[PDB]
Amino acid sequence: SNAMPTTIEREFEELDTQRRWQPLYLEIRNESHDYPHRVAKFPENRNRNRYRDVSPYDHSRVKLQNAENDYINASLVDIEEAQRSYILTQGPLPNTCCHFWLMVWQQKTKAVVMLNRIVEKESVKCAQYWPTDDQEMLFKETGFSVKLLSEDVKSYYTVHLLQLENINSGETRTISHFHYTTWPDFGVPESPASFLNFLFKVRESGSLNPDHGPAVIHCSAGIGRSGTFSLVDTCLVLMINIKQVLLNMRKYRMGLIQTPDQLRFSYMAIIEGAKIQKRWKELSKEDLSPAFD
Repeated sequence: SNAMPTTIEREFEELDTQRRWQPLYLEIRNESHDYPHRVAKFPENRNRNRYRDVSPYDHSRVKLQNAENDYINASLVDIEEAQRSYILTQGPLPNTCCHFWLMVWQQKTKAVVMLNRIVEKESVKCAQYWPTDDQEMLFKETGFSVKLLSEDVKSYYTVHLLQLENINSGETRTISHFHYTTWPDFGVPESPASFLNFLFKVRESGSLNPDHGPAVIHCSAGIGRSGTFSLVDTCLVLMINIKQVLLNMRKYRMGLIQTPDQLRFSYMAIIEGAKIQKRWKELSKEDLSPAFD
């Protein structure tokens, strides 16, 4: 243990007392690398993109193997230095839920992390791409079905245990679907504890470990909340220059972290995380029935 505050804690104190979060965010925007995204912008892919100005780079886009059109709005975010990769994607469209599950199958993904609500400020942000009851959800276009096996309902998140079936091979895989239900669009989690309680629930499943394909992280556009989650997880693993880590992650997917408050939150979560999981759990008020047996 060091008495000297970390480079990160030093930065946080300056930025807070000098009120420089908006200017730092501006620097990150202007210093962000630009790469081609021609495939995203082929006319035949228009109905595969939720938003006109969030596209994957050609160099890091996830390809749908063996399909007439291999395009999905999804990016492989690779941080070798941390032995972490993630796929960050948009909320699937009604027409791209089939592509989403084909991607999950092909990439050997074990966890989906969903950070958005289906409807936010009266706008549909995501299709209902997993079941809400005991009914089998069929994706005929790609030959997958999804069953809800069980769910763990907490006060601000739900863990859905899903069975994904490749209906052609008959093979199945159980997928952990971690749904954060109280993280507002263009907003931040209620507290560092609430976010860290969630991230460590994901970690404690094994789904982020290298024996599995990359976890699929999404929100609405797959950059704001998804970028916050990935930035915090990547920095905790590396524990560092957070500004440089974010600019490197942005080389793989445009626009990660969408607000100055998301950047400040990322700092606070990393400083809380870098240190207790029982304190996070109680402070998160995750339990709907906290009564002792």
